[PDB]
Amino acid sequence: YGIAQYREINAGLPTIVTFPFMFAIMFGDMGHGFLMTLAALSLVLNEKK
Amino acid sequence: SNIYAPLYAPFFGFAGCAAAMVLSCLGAAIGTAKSGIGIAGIGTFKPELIMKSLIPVVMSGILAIYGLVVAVLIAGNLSPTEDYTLFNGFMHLSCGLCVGFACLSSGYAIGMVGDVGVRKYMHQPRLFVGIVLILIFSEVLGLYGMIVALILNTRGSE
Amino acid sequence: QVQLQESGGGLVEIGGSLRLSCAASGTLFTFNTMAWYRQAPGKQREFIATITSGGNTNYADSVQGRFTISRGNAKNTLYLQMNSLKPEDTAVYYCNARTMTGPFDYWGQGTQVTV
Amino acid sequence: QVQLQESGGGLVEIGGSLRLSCAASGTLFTFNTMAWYRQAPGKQREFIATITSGGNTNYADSVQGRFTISRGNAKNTLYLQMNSLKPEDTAVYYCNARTMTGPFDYWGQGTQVTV
Amino acid sequence: DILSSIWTEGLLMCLIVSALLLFILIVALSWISNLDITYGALEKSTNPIKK
Amino acid sequence: TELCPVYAPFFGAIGCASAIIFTSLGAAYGTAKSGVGICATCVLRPDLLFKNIVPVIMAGIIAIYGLVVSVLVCYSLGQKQALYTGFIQLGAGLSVGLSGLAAGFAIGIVGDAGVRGSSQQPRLFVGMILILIFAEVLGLYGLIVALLLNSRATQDVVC
Amino acid sequence: TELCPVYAPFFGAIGCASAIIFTSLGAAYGTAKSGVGICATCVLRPDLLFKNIVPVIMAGIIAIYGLVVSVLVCYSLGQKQALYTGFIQLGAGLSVGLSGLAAGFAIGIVGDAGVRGSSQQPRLFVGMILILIFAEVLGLYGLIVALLLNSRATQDVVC
Amino acid sequence: TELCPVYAPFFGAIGCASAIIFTSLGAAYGTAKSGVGICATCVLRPDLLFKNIVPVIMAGIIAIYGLVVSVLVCYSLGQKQALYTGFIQLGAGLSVGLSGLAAGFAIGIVGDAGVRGSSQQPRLFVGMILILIFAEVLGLYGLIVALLLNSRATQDVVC
Amino acid sequence: TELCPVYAPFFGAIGCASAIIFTSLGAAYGTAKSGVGICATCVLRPDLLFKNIVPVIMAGIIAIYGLVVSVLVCYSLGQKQALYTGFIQLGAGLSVGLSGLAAGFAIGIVGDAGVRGSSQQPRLFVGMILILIFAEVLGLYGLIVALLLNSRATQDVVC
Amino acid sequence: TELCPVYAPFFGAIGCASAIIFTSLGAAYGTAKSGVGICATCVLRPDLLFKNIVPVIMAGIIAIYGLVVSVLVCYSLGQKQALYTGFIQLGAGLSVGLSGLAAGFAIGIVGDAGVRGSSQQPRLFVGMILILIFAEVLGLYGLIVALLLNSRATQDVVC
Amino acid sequence: TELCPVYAPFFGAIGCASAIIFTSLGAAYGTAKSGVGICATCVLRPDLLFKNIVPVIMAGIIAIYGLVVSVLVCYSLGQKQALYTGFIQLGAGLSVGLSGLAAGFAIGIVGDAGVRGSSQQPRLFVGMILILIFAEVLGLYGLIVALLLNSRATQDVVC
Amino acid sequence: SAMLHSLRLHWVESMSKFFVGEGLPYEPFAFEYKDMEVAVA
Amino acid sequence: MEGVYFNIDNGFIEGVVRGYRNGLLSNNQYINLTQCDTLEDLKLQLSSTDYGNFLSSVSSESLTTSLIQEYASSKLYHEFNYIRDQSSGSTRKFMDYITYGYMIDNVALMITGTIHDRDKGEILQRCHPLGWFDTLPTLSVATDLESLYETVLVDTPLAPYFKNCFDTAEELDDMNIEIIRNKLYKAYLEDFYNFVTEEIPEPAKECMQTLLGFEADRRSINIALNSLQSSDIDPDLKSDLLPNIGKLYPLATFHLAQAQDFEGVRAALANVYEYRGFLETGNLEDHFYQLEMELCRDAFTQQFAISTVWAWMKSKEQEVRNITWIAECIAQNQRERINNYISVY
Amino acid sequence: SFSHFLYYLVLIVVIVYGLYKLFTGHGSDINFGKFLLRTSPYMWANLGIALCVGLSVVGAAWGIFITGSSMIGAGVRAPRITTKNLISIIFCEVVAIYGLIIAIVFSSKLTVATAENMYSKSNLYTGYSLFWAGITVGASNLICGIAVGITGATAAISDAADSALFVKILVIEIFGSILGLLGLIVGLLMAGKASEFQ
Repeated sequence: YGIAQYREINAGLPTIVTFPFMFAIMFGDMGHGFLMTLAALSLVLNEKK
Repeated sequence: SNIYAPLYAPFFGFAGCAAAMVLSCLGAAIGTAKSGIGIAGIGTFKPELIMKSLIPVVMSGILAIYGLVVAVLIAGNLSPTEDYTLFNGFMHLSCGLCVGFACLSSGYAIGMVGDVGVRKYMHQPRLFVGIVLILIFSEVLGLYGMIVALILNTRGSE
Repeated sequence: QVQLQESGGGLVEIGGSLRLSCAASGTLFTFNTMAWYRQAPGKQREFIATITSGGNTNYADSVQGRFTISRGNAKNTLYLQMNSLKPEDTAVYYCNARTMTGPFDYWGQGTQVTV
Repeated sequence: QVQLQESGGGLVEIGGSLRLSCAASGTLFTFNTMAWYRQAPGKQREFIATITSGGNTNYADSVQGRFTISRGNAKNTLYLQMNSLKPEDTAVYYCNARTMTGPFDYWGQGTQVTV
Repeated sequence: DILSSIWTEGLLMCLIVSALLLFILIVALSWISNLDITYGALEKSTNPIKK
Repeated sequence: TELCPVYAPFFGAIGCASAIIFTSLGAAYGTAKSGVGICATCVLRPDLLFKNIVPVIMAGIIAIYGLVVSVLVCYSLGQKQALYTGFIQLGAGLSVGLSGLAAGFAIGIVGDAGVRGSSQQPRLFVGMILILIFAEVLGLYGLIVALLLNSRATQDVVC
Repeated sequence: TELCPVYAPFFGAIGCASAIIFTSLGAAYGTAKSGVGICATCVLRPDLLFKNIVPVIMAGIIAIYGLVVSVLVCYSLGQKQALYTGFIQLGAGLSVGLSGLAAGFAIGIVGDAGVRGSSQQPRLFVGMILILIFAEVLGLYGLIVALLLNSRATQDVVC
Repeated sequence: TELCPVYAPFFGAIGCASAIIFTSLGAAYGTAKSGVGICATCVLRPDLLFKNIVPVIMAGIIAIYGLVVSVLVCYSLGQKQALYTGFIQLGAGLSVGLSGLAAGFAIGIVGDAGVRGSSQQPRLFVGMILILIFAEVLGLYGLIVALLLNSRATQDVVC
Repeated sequence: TELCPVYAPFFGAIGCASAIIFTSLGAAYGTAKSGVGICATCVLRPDLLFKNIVPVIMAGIIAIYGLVVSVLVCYSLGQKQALYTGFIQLGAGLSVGLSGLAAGFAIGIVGDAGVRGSSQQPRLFVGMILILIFAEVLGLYGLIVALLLNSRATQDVVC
Repeated sequence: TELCPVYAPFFGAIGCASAIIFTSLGAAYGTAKSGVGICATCVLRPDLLFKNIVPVIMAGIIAIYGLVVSVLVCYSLGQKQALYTGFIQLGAGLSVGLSGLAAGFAIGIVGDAGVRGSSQQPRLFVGMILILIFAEVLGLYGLIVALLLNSRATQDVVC
Repeated sequence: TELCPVYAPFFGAIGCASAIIFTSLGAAYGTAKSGVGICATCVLRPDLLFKNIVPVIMAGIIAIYGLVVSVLVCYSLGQKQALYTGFIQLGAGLSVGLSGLAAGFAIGIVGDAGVRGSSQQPRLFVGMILILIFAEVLGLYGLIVALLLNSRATQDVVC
Repeated sequence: SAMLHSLRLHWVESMSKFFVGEGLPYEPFAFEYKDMEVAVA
Repeated sequence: MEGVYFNIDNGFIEGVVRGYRNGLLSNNQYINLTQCDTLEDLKLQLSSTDYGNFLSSVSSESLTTSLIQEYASSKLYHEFNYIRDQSSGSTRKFMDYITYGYMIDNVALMITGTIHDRDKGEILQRCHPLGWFDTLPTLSVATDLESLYETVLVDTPLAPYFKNCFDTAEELDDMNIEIIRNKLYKAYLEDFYNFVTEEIPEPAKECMQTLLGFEADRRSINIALNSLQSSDIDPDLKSDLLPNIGKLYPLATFHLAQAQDFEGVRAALANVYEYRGFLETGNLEDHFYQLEMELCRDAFTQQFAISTVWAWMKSKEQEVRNITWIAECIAQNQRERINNYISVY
Repeated sequence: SFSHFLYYLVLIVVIVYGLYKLFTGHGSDINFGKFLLRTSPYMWANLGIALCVGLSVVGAAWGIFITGSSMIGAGVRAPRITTKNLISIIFCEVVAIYGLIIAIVFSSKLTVATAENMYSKSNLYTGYSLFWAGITVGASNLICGIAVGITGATAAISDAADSALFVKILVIEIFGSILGLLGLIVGLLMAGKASEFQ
């Protein structure tokens, strides 16, 4: 979105939790939540490869 | 009920309220949009004239206030508990139409002149005072519509 | 074509009981009214019982108490359960199906019951 | 398909109080009118009570002040309560549910009461 | 006191909404009618002057 | 049937609105067409800017005709009135209304051409004024008819 | 049915209005078309400016026809009048109105060509004004019929 | 069901006005197209001006047909009259009117093209005026039919 | 439901007018399209003019068809008559009128193209005049049907 | 009011016919646009015609959806039926019919463009098929709604 | 008089049908516009074909909104129902249909541009996706209102 | 669809309350491998 | 109003073309080019502008002003064809109309090269690449215009424009070809102007009517002044070569056709304000280029108008004329005239 | 054109029918008041709610494609455009939110009336009120979406020339977006006093 001004508050930290949580509050379902979690796990465990 | 206060009378009261607001928005929209094209067209050739020449878009903005006042003032007189004569119904219908088409026509004129009046104001710095004067004559057409609308409203209750 | 047929005819002992059945096929709707009619030999038809689509019933006093008319679960079906018969019940029986308006009144060929 | 069931019937001691319960199912709308009817042996059906969707009540003169009719919490549920009973009250009792226009007029199977 | 024995209020309500739906349908088909293909991007041509 | 039916004010009400609707459309068109010509021509001739403004004044007057008739009709509306009064007020509204629109189109067209040409032939300015006057009085005739009708709308009326 | 119903004045009101409306639209077109022609040619030939204004005056006269008929009809309206005098007044209004409107188109179209062409051929001016006279009387015929109808509206009417 | 209802004159009034209205649109168009043709060619050859005029006067005659029928119908109007008289003289008005309008279009188109060509082929003029006559009689037939109808409109009529 | 209601003449009057109106449109169009062709070609070969005029007089015949049917219907109008005779002679007017209009368009289009080509191929002329006749008979069939309907319209009718 | 009026079958017949009419217009347009594309490009590349023909087959299937709904509705028509059945199977007719028309337009345009482009980029063919499937199911959705409505047309209906 | 007249189901049937019809037309237009864009650009850049189909699947999504509302509405139809239930599910049909129609048009027009631009400014792809999704929800806002109205369709209704 | 609505709420609704932006990115001089294919392209 | 429907079809085009407009060289950039002193420096300087890497495949010893002219032009011709490929409908028809002018010029060039019996391989390499059509080189097979028309030209979109050409002598000539070229342009501009009037909406309608009018005027003035080099031309024959759409028409064009000498041309032209002072001073074509650029710069101030692509097309052509002029001054070292470039932006 | 011919045909037949009924003495047959007084108020209310969101969504969609197509075209040589100019899309999309919000409010009014009170004064008032209240919000939102969209496209074209211009042009979009609020405010006012169907 843009480069932050020199030493102003970095928006990154609030984004770490509030972005996926504001997604979850819409995408609320244990079924579809599990399928998405399993997909990411298969991807992160192999990250070395 | 009186035969002069049939139960369908409010239909014309609301119809006047609608005509007052919808047509005023159309008048304001034409004036703002067309002026915006002229204001932006000169931007790439000399930016500094823009912030000094938003006059047409603010003038076209005022037209929405004429519509708002009449629409608010009409809506304040309707209710489901009071009796509301058919005469009162027709007065609000005419009340709404007067301000509606007055603002629509005025907005068209403001937009048409504000477009050219900026798009070739870049060539003549001393031209500006003339543009504002013709805009005033273009603006006042809306004011006449409101003046007659207001006196229709107060006479509507009698 | 729309058509009806009865079933359950036969002969039984005095004081006995049996069930008459009727059905219709080929129709596009539930009949507003269906009824049973009886004809002893040598006489005109007698009205026995009737039942609307909503279950409202009416009976002749000659069968009041003794007979029970009922709707089936399949559309346009009837069952008439008759018990405590007497020899006067010897007759052919017809089922009749009727629409709320118009000439659409139907009759089956009928079937026989005797003591 | 719509259907109805009575309940609460049976024999009771002379002068005893009793309640009859009824329900209707299989339709999406609330019935405009619901009512109770009775039939002793050897007689035609007799009116007893009816109640509108707005809660207005009407009764037969014979049971005025003896019987009370009311609707339940949920749609299309009905109750009748009689504070004392006598031999002239013995009969089978029916529910009825109606629509403001048309042939949609439903009737229940009925239940018995005796002293 | 009826409105009419032919143009009864029941019929007019049907005609009003059906006319509105027809208007929306006609506008929609008008936009669809205007579709056309950018043939120049699908075909190919060459000349020696460019080369 | 009754001389003063309940719906009689409807015609007067629409007549009142008609007067200001069509005159404002006429004045708006006359202002727009003239304005384009004025702005276009003065870019090389800024000195005569306030001399060429006349057509805008000329077009603006047509809206005053609408306001006068609309106001005069307005103060004659009432809950109980004869149909005859309604019909005449409608006649007064349409006559000034659509006459003003006709004059507006005339002023707009000739104002554009006259201004655009006048900037490069100074003697032509008087010629433009004369033709604009002839366009102007077409609105005036509409006003005269409307005022004659309006005074007759409420004389000898029984109700 | 009554021969003097309450709605009879309505057609008279529309007859009065239409007379001035359609005539003014005719005069407006005649003025607009001619005005562009004059303002175009007189840039180079300002000396003959007052000679070339005739077509505008010609179109202006048509507006007078609409005014007099409208005024004559107006002074004959009333709350109680026959249907017959209502229909005849509408006939008077439309005839002068739409006949004058036709004359307006003819004067406009030939006025433009005549003024523009005559600037470079002086002998053509007599041709232009002679043709305009033929276009002009198409309005006059409409007036003549309108006056005859009007003179027959109130004559020998029972109510 | 009456032979002579109160609304009968309505068809008469519309018939009277229709005769002169539609005729004038035809004459106006014929004058316009011919005028532009004359003003175009006569710039180089003014000597032809006063014989090139013929299509204009030829178009002008059609307006007379509308006038005489309209005046004849006008003097036959009255408050009490049969629907039969109403229908017949509506037919009289329309037949002359819309027929004359068609003749107006013809005279305008051929008058323009013919006069445009005559200026460089003097032998063509006798041919041009010959064709104009075949266009002219189309209006004349409309007049003949109207006069027969108008004559029949007011004899053997009872009420 | 009477056999002879008072509005029966309305259909006859419309049929009578319809016969000459639409036929006039057809003949006018045929004359206009043809005339432009004749004037265009005769500039270079004026000796050919009186030979080339055939399409104009050909289109003229169409107008006569409308006239004779119009008069024959006209003389069969009366105040009291059956709806049957009304309907029939409405059909007579429409059938000749809208057939003549179709014939006029055909004569106009082909007469133009024919004459414009005949100036550089003399043997084409006998081809052109043959094709005109096949356009002509389309009008004649309309006349025949109209005369048959009219003959039937007024015999064995009761009321 | 009756549940089963005599005009009830009308909406059934309209629904039955409408199902096949609109669906055929969709399939016709899809066939036409695709056909032009195939014929235009296969002149230079005849070897791939029987691969490029798929869009025509895809458009052809849509007509089958209309047929089956039309037949299924047809066998439910009767002389005496509830008005409710008429409206339901009218809705069944429209939903598939105008969905087929929509899908037909989609297949026609992308079918033409895909075939036109595929002839000089072999990797694009799989893309064309993939897009066409999305266009195809727009018809299938219409069928599913139609069959749901149709199944509901006759159960729990009294007459 | 009565809350549950015989014609009440008509609004339900047409509401159910229009939900899928208008949504299908919108999805078809969205597929057609973007489909040509994909075929146009992939000729030179086949490698990004499967990245560019996103506008097509997004257009496909809109059709599913129409289907589910049509299914949810359909299960409420019955022979005997109040006008209340009739109109409330017509509102559901109109709101989703008119919303999906607009969303389909927008996705088509902006997807067409996005696919072309993305072929030569690779950063531009994320810009396309952001804009398209804000177009997608315009269908969803229609679905939500449809669901809200439908949730109320049979609540507390007396009949 | 849901994921990029979460993005919208952050960039526009949430972040505009404090974020000034228009800063200068840190871009140090350094060496890396260059693809011959991308270079000729 | 103006903008509600334009973007349904042309929205993407309008964005890209204005993207190109932002690449036009400004006055400061011409000044920087002026300060170079070797083409090897001009290559480096240009690469900082929007022209980028366009010469990155050319060896330093191969740099010549003709090569720079060719590559700079090729840049524009690809951008034009790209935009046309993305268009459809009336916009596509409009851009083809822009193309007809170039191929009308190629026809005359090809015939001129043929009648001198020069190698067709030489002629093609100087034809304008926008004015290409499938059978262009086949015009070299004959000299008779009647034979060429039936053989080739009836099949091309130029066919309607020969309506007035065929009354020639039996064999062509340099003067005979030029009168054909002008009588083609005569028909072309009137057709183009008519199409604009019929099918292009506002404000693009008035914008193009103005721009086409200017070209008709310039076409007329040059023809008048060039005829003065002839020993004689029949004024009625000369009258056919002046388009009817110009601001000069009909009044000034009539005198301009009658005129016999430069003094008479001045007497005819002095009646029109927009050209009141053109013939007195400087170079005539220099004035025309200046005024042409003013009209283009004005057109860009509109929005949602397809005339923008005409404005971009013509403005970018002048920039190539500027760049080559500067490059020629660098190469020939005759610097004193270098400042005569034309730039409004 | 053929459509204009239909308009004049429809105008003429309406005039003839009105004149016909008037002269025969049946002018009171064409009674607009009794039609307006006897049609079911559920029609007006539901039709108003439907067109409210329906027209609002049309406005937003029309605004977005006006802005988006130009923004994408401008971005080809200036990709910095794509992320900052998103705000113009936001101003278009919020116009749909206002349409949704009014639908939430009005939906609460749709109770079911008893037959005895179906056509009473209060129920009729609510029926007319919701109808016109829906139209003004829908129509105003439709107009607003176009005006913001046209300005948004203009801003993106200008921003690509010089970053300094965007901030100055952005002011005009604010004035345009205010028309959304005014439509909403008048919608709530004229509906606020109506009572749910009794």
